[PDB]
Amino acid sequence: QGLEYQFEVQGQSEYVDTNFTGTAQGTYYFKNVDASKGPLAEAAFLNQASNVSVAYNYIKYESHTYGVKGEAYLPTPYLPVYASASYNHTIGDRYALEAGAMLLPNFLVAVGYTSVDAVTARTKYVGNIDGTNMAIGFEAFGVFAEDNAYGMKTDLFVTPKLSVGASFADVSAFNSGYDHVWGGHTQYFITPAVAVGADFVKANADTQTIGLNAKFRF
Repeated sequence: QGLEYQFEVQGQSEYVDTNFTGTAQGTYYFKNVDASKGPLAEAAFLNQASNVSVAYNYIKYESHTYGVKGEAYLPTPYLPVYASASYNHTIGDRYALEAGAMLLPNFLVAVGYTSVDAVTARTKYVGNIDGTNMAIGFEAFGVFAEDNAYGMKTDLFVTPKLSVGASFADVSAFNSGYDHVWGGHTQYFITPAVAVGADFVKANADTQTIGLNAKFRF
């Protein structure tokens, strides 16, 4: 079925017009993830599922990136606490750590830093809208360095399987020529085990990115 799973694999291809990008990633959850309590896309977050993840990324037109990530949710007598660590190597070595807390149930705030330098902050929320099968998710991100970059994403879970969303980011300070990024995103779980999706992303200072993705749970 896929409503209880411990692994998720995900693939994604993208074309960037101003070229090719591919990403495969694997996730292992330390505990069974129960996806029947809200939108299926956010089941790991909703059950505070610790895990480790590996990924590979390809860019052609030429560049390969391998990465590993872990997240830890740790209940305490006060608030649930959260830490993350990741590392990426590109053929270029970057890492990130974060610590934070669930200030209210399903609301995560996390601060951290990353380097080869920047402090980061982020928040995540996922709530059911009371009296229906809909839900909403928000994520916001700040990266604070010489200058700052910011971003947000919103997802409308119009049913537990279907989501449509949008995102925005200001990146003048990432030192490509690009100033603003916006996107729309769609995802649908055909079964709790299988989801496919689409992404359309524009950037300016020019550029567009069309993308399809898929994911399998077991």
